[PDB]
This record gives sequence, structure tokens and C-alpha cells, in this order.
Amino acid sequence: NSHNVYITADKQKNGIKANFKIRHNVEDGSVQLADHYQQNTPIGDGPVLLPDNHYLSTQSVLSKDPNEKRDHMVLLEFVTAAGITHSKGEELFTGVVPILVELDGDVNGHKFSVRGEGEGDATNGKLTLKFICTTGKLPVPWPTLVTTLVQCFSRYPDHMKRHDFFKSAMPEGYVQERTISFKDDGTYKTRAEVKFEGDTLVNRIELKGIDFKEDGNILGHKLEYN
Repeated sequence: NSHNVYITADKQKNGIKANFKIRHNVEDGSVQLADHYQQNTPIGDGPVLLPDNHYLSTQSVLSKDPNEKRDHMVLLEFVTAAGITHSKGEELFTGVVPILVELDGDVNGHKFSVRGEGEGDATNGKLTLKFICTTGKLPVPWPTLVTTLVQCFSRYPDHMKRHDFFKSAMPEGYVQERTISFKDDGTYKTRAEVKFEGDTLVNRIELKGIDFKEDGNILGHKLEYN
């Protein structure tokens, strides 16, 4: 539904760390916890903004396109930064920016690819994207991939602009790495590069999933979609 992404500076890496729990609803009415550990490091050599502690309030709305027979996810996201008392990359995000997402995954040896396209509006902190599993049936539930599938589109308030690492790393971009531990189940290890290619903000991801249970909530597709 809505979750808070907590961010802190990682000076030794000239980047940031983040941590947060996603609570996925299970079809039986329980919750599947997903503990996220995140690291971001700049790709280029330019100076970046290292933030004070803060968080991203993130709301995700998942839907289906009834005209689409392929395995897919329609996604609307709203992100606004908060939690702080009262760059050139900033200028790249003043308007509506096209987005391209490419993911190649391997979960317990099940290979799959996802392609997403849409647009981001950082002024309002809004993203709209459609994702397609281009290899067939997605071997994991769409909700478990949302966090992996561009926090440069967060709306940072005026009083927090000096804490926006994500835009400050652009256009050269940043590396985003996560360990996602699903409670009583497997782990995603992800590495993404987020950067401008021409006028498009591109998120290129590799995902490895280990230790998942064949009868668990993830490989068993027991998670509610929305």
C-alpha cells in the first residue's frame, strides 16, 4: 500500500543507504514481510548531495489493463520526501520525463525478463508505468518486483532540496543495489543502473533470487495483487 523508505548518507561510498519493510498481503489474510537493504552509489565523478536522515513516503497502486493478454502490471506511484526540519541534475526533472525499465531475473533458476515504459513527474512526485513479462508467465508475484522496478522522481520539498542524492547524480546516474529478505522464504539480490540515455531515464536491473520455497507465498503465487 504505502511505505516509508528511510534514507541515510553513506560517506565512505559517496552515496546513500536505505532500509524499509514492505508488507505484502497474502491471500489467506496474513502478511508476507520483505525486509529491504539498499545502497546507492554515483556512477560519475561529479559532486553529489549527501543527505541528512530522511524518508520517502511511497504509495503504489497496481492495476491491470483488460486489453493486455500478456502477463503485465500497470503501476501508479506517488513519492514525496519528508522528515527534515525547517544541483544540475535537478534541472533534468522539471518536466515530464519518459522512463524505460529493463529487468533480467533468475529466481531459483527460473529466468525471466520484464520491460516497462512510462513517464515520471518529479515536480508532483508521480510515476505512471506499464510493465510486461516479455518471456511469458512471471515466475514470482508482480508485487514483489515493484520496489526493484527510480527514486530520482521523488518530490523533494524546497526545504529538502539539498538532500536529494538521486537527482544530484544525474545525468551520469547511480548504481542501486538491494538485498530483499522475504521472511521465512527466499532473498532477492538486485543491482541496477539508473541514468539518462538521451532524454529517457533508464533503469536497467539484474535480479538474482535464492532460497525460495516451492510452496511458499512467492513461488506459490499466494500474494494479493492489489
